[PDB]
Amino acid sequence: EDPKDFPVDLHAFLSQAVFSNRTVASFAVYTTKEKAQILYKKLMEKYSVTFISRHGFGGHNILFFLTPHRHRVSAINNYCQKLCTFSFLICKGVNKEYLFYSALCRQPYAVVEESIQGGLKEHDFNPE
Repeated sequence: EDPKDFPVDLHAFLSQAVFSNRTVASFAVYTTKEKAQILYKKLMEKYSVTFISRHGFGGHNILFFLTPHRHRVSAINNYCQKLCTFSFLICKGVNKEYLFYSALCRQPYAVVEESIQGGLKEHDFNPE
């Protein structure tokens, strides 16, 4: 059985309003390692990301990315789903950027690749 949602330990950081027509600038994707490998570079280029990271979790991968322009979650999901038939893929907006990335850099998650050397810094966002 493929996952039907992100792991529960990330729920608090994610927006559940997948049909929201508000535009946002931070997204997450949960899919296979094969599809995430491909999407890491495709999304980097498509959305001119300011940051993207790919993380492993129990054989699958999670992508996290930030964009210089805002987008609807539905648009990003549509683009990602184009790659899959087939493979599962969950796409949600991220409400708590630094907390989400931080969780993805601690067990049980691991960073596999990221687009800025040294990753995101706490000081790159305002405090909570």
